[PDB]
Amino acid sequence: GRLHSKGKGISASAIPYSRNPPAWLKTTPEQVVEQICKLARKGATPSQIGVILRDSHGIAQVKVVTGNKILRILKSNGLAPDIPEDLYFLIKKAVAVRKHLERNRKDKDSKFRLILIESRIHRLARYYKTVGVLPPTWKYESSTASTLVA
Amino acid sequence: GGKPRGLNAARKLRNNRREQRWADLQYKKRALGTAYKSSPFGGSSHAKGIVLEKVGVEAKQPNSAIRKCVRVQLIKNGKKVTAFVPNDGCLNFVDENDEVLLAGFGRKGKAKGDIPGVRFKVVKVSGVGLLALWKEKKEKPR
Amino acid sequence: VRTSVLHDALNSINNAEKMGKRQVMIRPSSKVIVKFLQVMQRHGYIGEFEEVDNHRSGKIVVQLNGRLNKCGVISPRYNVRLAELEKWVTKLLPARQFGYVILTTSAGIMDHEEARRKHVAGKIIGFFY
RNA sequence: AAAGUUAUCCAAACUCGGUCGUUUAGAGGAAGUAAAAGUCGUAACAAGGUCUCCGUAGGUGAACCUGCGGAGGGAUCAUUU
RNA sequence: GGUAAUUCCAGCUCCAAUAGCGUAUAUUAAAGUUGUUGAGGUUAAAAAGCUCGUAGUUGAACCUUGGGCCUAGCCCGCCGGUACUGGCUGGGCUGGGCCUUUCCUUCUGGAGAACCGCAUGCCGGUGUGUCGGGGAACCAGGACUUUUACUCUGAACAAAUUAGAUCGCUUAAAGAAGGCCUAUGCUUGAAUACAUUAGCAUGGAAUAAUAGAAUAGGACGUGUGGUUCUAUUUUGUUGGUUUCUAGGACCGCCGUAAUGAUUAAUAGGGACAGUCGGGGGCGUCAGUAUUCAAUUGUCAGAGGUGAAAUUCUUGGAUUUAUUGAAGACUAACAACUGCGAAAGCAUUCGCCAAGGAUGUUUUCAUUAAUCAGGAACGAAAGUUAGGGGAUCGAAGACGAUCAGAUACCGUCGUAGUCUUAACCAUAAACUAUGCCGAUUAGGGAUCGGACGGCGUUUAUUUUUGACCCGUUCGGCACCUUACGAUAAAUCAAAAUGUUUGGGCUCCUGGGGGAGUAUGGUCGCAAGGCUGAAACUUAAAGAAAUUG
RNA sequence: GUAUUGGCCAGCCGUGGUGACAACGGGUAACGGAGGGUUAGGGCUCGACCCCGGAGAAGGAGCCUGAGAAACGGCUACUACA
RNA sequence: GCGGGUAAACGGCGGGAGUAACUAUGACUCUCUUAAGGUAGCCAAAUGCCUCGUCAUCUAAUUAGUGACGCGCAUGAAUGG
RNA sequence: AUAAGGGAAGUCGGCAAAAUAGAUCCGUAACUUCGGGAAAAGGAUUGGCUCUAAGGGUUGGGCACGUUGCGGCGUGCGGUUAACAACCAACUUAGAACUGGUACGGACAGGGGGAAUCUGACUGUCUAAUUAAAACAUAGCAUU
Ligand SMILES: [Mg+2]
Ligand SMILES: [Mg+2]
Ligand SMILES: [Mg+2]
Ligand SMILES: [Mg+2]
Ligand SMILES: [Mg+2]
Ligand SMILES: [Mg+2]
Ligand SMILES: [Mg+2]
Ligand SMILES: [Mg+2]
Ligand SMILES: [Mg+2]
Ligand SMILES: [Mg+2]
Ligand SMILES: [Mg+2]
Ligand SMILES: [Mg+2]
Ligand SMILES: [Mg+2]
Ligand SMILES: [Mg+2]
Ligand SMILES: [Mg+2]
Ligand SMILES: [Mg+2]
Ligand SMILES: [Mg+2]
Ligand SMILES: [Mg+2]
Ligand SMILES: [Mg+2]
Ligand SMILES: [Mg+2]
Ligand SMILES: [Mg+2]
Ligand SMILES: [Mg+2]
Ligand SMILES: [Mg+2]
Ligand SMILES: [Mg+2]
Ligand SMILES: [Mg+2]
Ligand SMILES: [Mg+2]
Ligand SMILES: [Mg+2]
Ligand SMILES: [Mg+2]
Ligand SMILES: [Mg+2]
Ligand SMILES: [Mg+2]
Ligand SMILES: [Mg+2]
Ligand SMILES: [Mg+2]
Ligand SMILES: [Mg+2]
Ligand SMILES: [Mg+2]
Ligand SMILES: [Mg+2]
Ligand SMILES: [Mg+2]
Ligand SMILES: [Mg+2]
Ligand SMILES: [Mg+2]
Ligand SMILES: [Mg+2]
Ligand SMILES: [Mg+2]
Ligand SMILES: [Mg+2]
Ligand SMILES: [Mg+2]
Ligand SMILES: [Mg+2]
Ligand SMILES: [Mg+2]
Ligand SMILES: [Mg+2]
Ligand SMILES: [Mg+2]
Ligand SMILES: [Mg+2]
Ligand SMILES: [Mg+2]
Ligand SMILES: [Mg+2]
Ligand SMILES: [Mg+2]
Ligand SMILES: [Mg+2]
Ligand SMILES: [Mg+2]
Ligand SMILES: [Mg+2]
Ligand SMILES: [Mg+2]
Ligand SMILES: [Mg+2]
Ligand SMILES: [Mg+2]
Ligand SMILES: [Mg+2]
Ligand SMILES: [Mg+2]
Ligand SMILES: [Mg+2]
Ligand SMILES: [Mg+2]
Ligand SMILES: [Mg+2]
Ligand SMILES: [Mg+2]
Repeated sequence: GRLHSKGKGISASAIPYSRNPPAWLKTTPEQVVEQICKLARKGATPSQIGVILRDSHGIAQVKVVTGNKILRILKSNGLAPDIPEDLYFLIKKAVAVRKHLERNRKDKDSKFRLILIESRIHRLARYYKTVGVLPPTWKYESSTASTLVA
Repeated sequence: GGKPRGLNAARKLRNNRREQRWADLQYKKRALGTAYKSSPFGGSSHAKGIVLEKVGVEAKQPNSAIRKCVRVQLIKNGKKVTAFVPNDGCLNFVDENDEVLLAGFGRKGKAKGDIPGVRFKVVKVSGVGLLALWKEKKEKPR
Repeated sequence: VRTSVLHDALNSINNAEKMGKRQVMIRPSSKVIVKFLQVMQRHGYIGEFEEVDNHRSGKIVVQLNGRLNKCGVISPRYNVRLAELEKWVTKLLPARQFGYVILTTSAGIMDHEEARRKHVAGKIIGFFY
């Protein structure tokens, strides 16, 4: 099912069979890219830049519209985040739980949750280290990790 | 069911078979060599001894008789054991200090029949042979 | 997780045939699977099969006509020389007259009888009779 | 050029101490198994006459009894505005 | 075997092997009772209380297929013939050449073919040669070519042994001998295959891994500049110097090119939206009841049991009403219903962090599955220090019953029962049923989310909320059925297993002795984890049937 | 120094080497192999012993001659027997 | 004076007869008796008269020493074990 | 103060005396409140003379101009001497050769040790002038 659970859900999204833009889109790939770079400089991460553009105006699939991947556009334009967003959010969540835990000494359940969260951080960090996005000497030290998020 | 089945898992299978193979009792007694240590015979088939006294042992509950066994002190290592004397009327022939020769019942260290706590039988007395003496094929030397 | 799509395909075929169906559906489709089906077809054990092409992996729908007893797969891919190949046919085939054992060799995957004719050996992947 | 002789080396052997392994004696204490026509009770098998069993703690000649929390392998697959 | 012994001691007769037969110990088959092929784990022996995680084992799909001609070899049928020949426009099968966008690296040297004409000579071909246009194939030498596993064929490797060919030692176990007319002679054999792990070569290129262009640090050019090193023979000989030429290393400018990134898994992680629950922590609010205390009225019994007594009572018991304090607990609603990894979780409200499922044309792109040792949590009871101490109540003290009653019944009653800070780590911790993945039959209920629809109800009312009908995803469960399984009870898994192989971990081998002795390790202790042997026994045990 | 290489040895200078893919240690009623016994296949068990290799001559050490010996039907010394 | 409570207050915590298929012992039973009849432990101990108690060990020889046995003249639980 | 051979046979009792003793390097048990026991037990070396090696301090670093009488400066601007040169200064540790009537902490100074029982937990205190102990006190515990 899942890495740390017993659920067996299958909720997901289905990609349409067609790989071509609809005839009513009438938007060039050259014009579309600047909205992505403007929003990235405004602060939005690649996760919800796609959903805001999708809901607000036009583009449903950036890959189908422009022929290139969304993260690849930011990286080629020098706007890629220093750390991946999924690890960034995992670190933020672990920090917030540790902060609650130190106030609530005998919350054994949150202690159990923290063990799972950190084990998931180590497993994901092993993949990033072995693929080369992060330097091989990077280590997750709990004491000062709170500065990385903010 | 539940064994490892991969193509590079020959070590796990060999280790498990070696470890679990000790649960067998025949092999456990073979590996530890209790016959060399605990068995009255030093892992041999026969043994020589000296008769000490004649003792009668009662049979078990359903039966009722006296089996007329005998006490023997082993020459090889000096411990004392009890052995059985078969057929009928043989007790007269075997005197005290008669240098008997022993064997097993074939139950491999366990009691035979209704006879309690006896694992050996007399084959020869004074080096003549009991059955041959019984059928008067020979005469016991003095 | 899914460790043998070939095992899934043959198990689904065996279940449907034993229960008497006429059509089968296979969710994952692969080149080794299709090459196996062609071997079955060349001996008449199955009928038409169709591979619908979604962009993920494609599917298979096979047409059955009875005439098939069982088709299984050996999961650990042993290494067999040419000289001991008759041990396997003695082991897991009801008789020598009929039945086939599927091998994989450097000349493609093939049955054990013409593979013997080609005087080649390799790895074992399954069987059917 | 023999006996003899000075200083190193290779070193058998003995004495004392330490440590490891095997076998074996021992007042007394406390168990197991078997053989009994022994003495005292009757715990379990029926709702065995206080339903049985598990973990824990205490008590009594003995099986055993009692408190707390579990299980049905139970003596109930079941009671309506 | 306890007085007519088919089983002891004897006589007859009969049975088995036979110059041999019995006994003891060891070892293999029997033993699918050690189980890779091939063994059990609901109740017969046996799934760790539960989760995380390292060694270890295992890991989704995807990159040159097909077609069109030619030809060699090998079988089968047929048509006849004579071992046996053509065939057949035969059918197969193996193999080798080209065109399809693909075909096959390169230079030097060797000898030399095929196709060409030159004149010289015979019966439209040839020697011809001291002819060159020309090198099919072959040989020798140099450079370049992702790397392993795997398989085919070779090489190298002991005599004896094993399998095995030949020869009538009079046959045979053996032996390597022998044979032929008549010979003052001739002739032959003394083979062959396997070993099998490691090492050395050759062909094949499926299956299973590995490397490559993303900050271009990428590929190519007889394009074009540089700066460094090396130096063959030619100018007599030697030494020094220079140019050209040849080679190597390294760095620019320009040009050439389709200039370089596989899907997005009913695998996984993350983000977002509206929700859901007796999931966790801290604080706070409420409820009757029990016991105690104060005030108040009346008068002889009250308690408790199958029946009594111990106990309290005009020093007013028991009972009635009002008020106060303290501690514990949250009835009815409450169910074949919910949440959590399990142990477990139920009065109101505020705060804090966490979670499942659904919805999604968001995001990353194999990040995954199970785990020896290792780690977190872990009912009740128990232990160490404070607070609290209503009710029940181990130990204890009395009253009955009984032959006895240290019990079952009744009145009291200490530790304990609650909480704060630390230990302990065991339960019938049970679904007695490990975890991930695929397929297999009908039904109707029900909890959460989403989608469609005819109506009713209702509000500062519409869209929303409540009820009704149908579909779908994910759960706790249930009824019928057997094509299936089991010894059976029974089971949608305990099925897809003698027609036996999807991945991983743990545990058991007749009953006792025994979860005992001893050693080690953790703990303040109680105890936890690991864990034998001597000896003894032919039965213990499971499911069902008649009594 | 040896017939020669080499932590074989003497001096100076570094701090390394092996291990859960089981090191190190304890048991062996253990000389190793070619091979014997038993069979559907897979295996289990034995191998002091006629062939090949290694070691020993009661237990330890030392050495001459000789191309070749740390030899024992060669010598020297100690222990135990005689 | 009458009626309750209190022992980490001062202190206390028993005799006699029978009884198991040799002998010995007495699990068991009757009986007198009151506030209760010494529980867990320990011992010829600095606490035992009989006593130089009995058995083992140490020595050629031990009224001494140590380890056990327990009807203990007259051991024993904050007069703390 | 010293004594041949024996070594507690003396005595209520090893009373008195003897034996061990510094420093450097090896080695170290049962038990345990894990802090100890421990200098446990038990071994080796130690002079004189001639040498070798190691452990430190101070002062010096390129050009390009302008004042002041070869120099102090004012500046601007480079390189890290593959660490060199001179001078100065006490002691502490390790190693080698030779040497002697085998001696060398040469006087002084300077722990005997082990296996067990009774009793008080420990450090501490008292009968000045016969008793220093098992006596008193102590932290801890409990009650009014
Ligand atoms: Mg997991
Ligand atoms: Mg799924
Ligand atoms: Mg002993
Ligand atoms: Mg004894
Ligand atoms: Mg009962
Ligand atoms: Mg029952
Ligand atoms: Mg008769
Ligand atoms: Mg008769
Ligand atoms: Mg079995
Ligand atoms: Mg049972
Ligand atoms: Mg069982
Ligand atoms: Mg695959
Ligand atoms: Mg022959
Ligand atoms: Mg997906
Ligand atoms: Mg009243
Ligand atoms: Mg209250
Ligand atoms: Mg509910
Ligand atoms: Mg309520
Ligand atoms: Mg584990
Ligand atoms: Mg608890
Ligand atoms: Mg408690
Ligand atoms: Mg206190
Ligand atoms: Mg308390
Ligand atoms: Mg009661
Ligand atoms: Mg009460
Ligand atoms: Mg358990
Ligand atoms: Mg269990
Ligand atoms: Mg479980
Ligand atoms: Mg609707
Ligand atoms: Mg039975
Ligand atoms: Mg039964
Ligand atoms: Mg290492
Ligand atoms: Mg040996
Ligand atoms: Mg041999
Ligand atoms: Mg020799
Ligand atoms: Mg010698
Ligand atoms: Mg000799
Ligand atoms: Mg010789
Ligand atoms: Mg008597
Ligand atoms: Mg007593
Ligand atoms: Mg006494
Ligand atoms: Mg005394
Ligand atoms: Mg004593
Ligand atoms: Mg004495
Ligand atoms: Mg004395
Ligand atoms: Mg007294
Ligand atoms: Mg007293
Ligand atoms: Mg006293
Ligand atoms: Mg003297
Ligand atoms: Mg003297
Ligand atoms: Mg002396
Ligand atoms: Mg005297
Ligand atoms: Mg004396
Ligand atoms: Mg003195
Ligand atoms: Mg010392
Ligand atoms: Mg000491
Ligand atoms: Mg010296
Ligand atoms: Mg000294
Ligand atoms: Mg003191
Ligand atoms: Mg005084
Ligand atoms: Mg004094
Ligand atoms: Mg005192």
